[PDB]
Amino acid sequence: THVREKAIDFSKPFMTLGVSILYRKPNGTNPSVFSFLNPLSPDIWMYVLLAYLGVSVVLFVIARLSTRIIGGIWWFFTLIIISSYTANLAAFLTVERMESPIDSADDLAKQTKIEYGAVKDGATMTFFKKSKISTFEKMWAFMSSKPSALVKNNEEGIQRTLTADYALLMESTTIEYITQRNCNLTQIGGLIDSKGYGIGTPMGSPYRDKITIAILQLQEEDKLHIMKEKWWRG
Amino acid sequence: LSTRIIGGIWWFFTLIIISSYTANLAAFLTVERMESPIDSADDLAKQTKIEYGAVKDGATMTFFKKSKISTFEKMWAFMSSKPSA
Amino acid sequence: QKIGGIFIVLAAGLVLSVLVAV
Repeated sequence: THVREKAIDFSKPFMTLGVSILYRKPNGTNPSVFSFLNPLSPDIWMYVLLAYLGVSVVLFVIARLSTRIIGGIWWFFTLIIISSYTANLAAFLTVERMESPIDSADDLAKQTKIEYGAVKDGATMTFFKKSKISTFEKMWAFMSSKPSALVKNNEEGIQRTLTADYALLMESTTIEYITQRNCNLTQIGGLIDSKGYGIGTPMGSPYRDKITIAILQLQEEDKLHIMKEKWWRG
Repeated sequence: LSTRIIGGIWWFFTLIIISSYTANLAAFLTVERMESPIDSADDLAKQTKIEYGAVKDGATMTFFKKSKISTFEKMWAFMSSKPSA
Repeated sequence: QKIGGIFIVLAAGLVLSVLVAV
């Protein structure tokens, strides 16, 4: 950063790493017929077949117009019943499907009812202070008002993510690390920012320029990507 | 009763099948398109999820440089905080 | 219920009896 550029010298980035979102997979499936009897109460689940038996019992009792009007009234109100519950079941499914997918980070700044918070004292909080996007400076105003979701540690945000609806907000490299090592926690969305990380040298280091040339050779030859595999995928 | 009750139950079962797929196809053809949605450029300033940007060194860049309305100066502080856009 | 009067209507329809003996 330019304050760190003025402070100390900097070679070309050894990695350009952003910040990204982390939340756990909720991991839901849909269980059988038990999830298929859902709009109606078990009383009516008895009442349906206890009404359905009666038509057959009076048709067998007749063996001892008639059937015309009877059968017309039965079909006539069977249609009413199935129209009511196909309306209720289709509108049940459609009010189900309209909720998803409102998980936006633009949707975070408006309200307090989702947790989403930085690793406090990281560069994440620095970036939220430095944020000039209205949504993320409103999230910054959210975090300033009351912390609500602010964690300080990596494991603290992991445990807040496992114990709440907590978007853990931290650097993308530690999220890659953890999601290689923990499949429940996953990176939600993509990067929040793209910013470069450099090697600190004294102010007035020609060592830094050698280090710059060596970084050019290294990332030309991808020797660091071996190190990327061995430290991020383990 | 070998055609009466049995054919009644199988007709009842295909009623289950067609009513279920009717509710499903209603809920699918409803949710497929639910949006007009957007036809206007301030909505770009509202969202933070979708790319939007002026050309650099143009009259659009100059206009957002001159913009003082908070939503289009938010587009300009976007384009100044990110010289991506 | 909401549909409760309709559930009464469904089973009301069974006792509707017309001439058969003659």
